[PDB]
Amino acid sequence: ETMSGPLHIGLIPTVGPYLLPHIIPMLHQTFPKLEMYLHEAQTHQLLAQLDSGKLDAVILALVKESEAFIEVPLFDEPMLLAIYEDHPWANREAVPMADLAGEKLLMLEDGHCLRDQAMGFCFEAGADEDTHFRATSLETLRNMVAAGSGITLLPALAVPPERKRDGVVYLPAIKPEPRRTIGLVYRPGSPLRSRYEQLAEAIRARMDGHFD
Repeated sequence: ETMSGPLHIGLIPTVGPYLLPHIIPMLHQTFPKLEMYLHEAQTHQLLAQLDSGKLDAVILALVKESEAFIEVPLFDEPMLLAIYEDHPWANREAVPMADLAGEKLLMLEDGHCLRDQAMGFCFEAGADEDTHFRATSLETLRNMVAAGSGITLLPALAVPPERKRDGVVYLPAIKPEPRRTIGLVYRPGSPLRSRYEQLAEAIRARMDGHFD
C-alpha cells in the first residue's frame, strides 16, 4: 500500500552510523513491507542527489542550504565535549562554551560546526580551530583526541555509555548547551510526500525524549 517498496535514504556521516541502530528495528516493525536502502555522504552531495531524484529523502543537520527543500524537524541533538584523559578539564563536571577560547579544537568541514561558516569560525571565535583533519571524519577526530592532538565536540548519539573510554573523557558543555537540529528533507512538490511524512513522524516519535 502506502508504505511498500524501496526507499533510498541519505544520511550525513555524523548522523548515519549513530542514528540507524536506534530507528532501523523500529522501521522494520512499523513498515514490514518497506525496503530501505541507506546511503551516507556529505551534505552537499546528498542534497544534489536528492534534487537529481537519485534519493527519496535525506536526514541531516538543518543548515541554510536545506531551506530550498521541505524540512521536517526530527529531534534536537546536544553536543558533548571530548577531551583526552590527561587534559586539565578531566576532573570538571561541565565546561562553559566560553572556555573553548585559546584551546585547540579539531573540526570537520561538514555536518559538524555549530555556525554557518560565513562567520569565520566553527565553534568558538577565539579558539584555535585546526584544519588539518577537516576533510576526514568523526571517528578520526575521536581517535586523534585520544592521541592528545586536541579536543572537540561530538553529537550525543556518538558518545559511549561511559564517561571515560579509550583515553577519552566526555563531559557536558554549557552556557549554552550546544545543540543541533536533525531533520528529514525531501523535494517540494514530491508525488510521494505522504510516504516521506509518515516516515518522518515515526522517527520523531521514537526519538522523543531520548536525551532527557
